[PDB]
Amino acid sequence: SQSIIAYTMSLGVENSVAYSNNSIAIPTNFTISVTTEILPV
Amino acid sequence: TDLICAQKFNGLTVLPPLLTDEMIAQYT
Repeated sequence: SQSIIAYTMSLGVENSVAYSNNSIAIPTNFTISVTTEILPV
Repeated sequence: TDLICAQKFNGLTVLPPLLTDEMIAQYT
């Protein structure tokens, strides 16, 4: 029961970041990410 | 700065862009 559907391209998840004069966000944790980049020579 | 339709009258197809003016302005 599957077929081809048409839709408007989504622009991504909409997230409104809070903003205040005295408010600040600092990361409490981190991570080490390894990616892959392919450049033809 | 129609001329777009005028080019399509001679057999030259103009493909519309994937990202519209509203979509590009949202990224900005």
